[PDB]
Amino acid sequence: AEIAAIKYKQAAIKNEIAAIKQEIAAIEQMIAAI
Amino acid sequence: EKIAAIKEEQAAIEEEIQAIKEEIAAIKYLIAQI
Amino acid sequence: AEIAAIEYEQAAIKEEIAAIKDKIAAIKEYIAAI
Ligand SMILES: [Cl-]
Repeated sequence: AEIAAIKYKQAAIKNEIAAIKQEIAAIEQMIAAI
Repeated sequence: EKIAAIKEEQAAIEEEIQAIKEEIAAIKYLIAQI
Repeated sequence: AEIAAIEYEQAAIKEEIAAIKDKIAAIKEYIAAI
């Protein structure tokens, strides 16, 4: 009960980071495409 | 205390992520413009 | 051990964010060039 809060937040942050990493990847692809 | 330390770090991390979100958006705007 | 595992994960997250920041700076250089 004392850990669930930071666990929820860590999971959330992990998803945010995964989404940002994919974005950068696509951006780099766009660059390599040009 | 360790849980509190993690929670403090998550606040900072989330702050960085929101700033990164705007940076990514700015990058896409600029790439589209030029 | 559960708290330590979260600390370990947070370290990876911060490390990832640093890499992201580096990518954003590099991409900005590309934009600056064009
Ligand atoms: Cl975290």
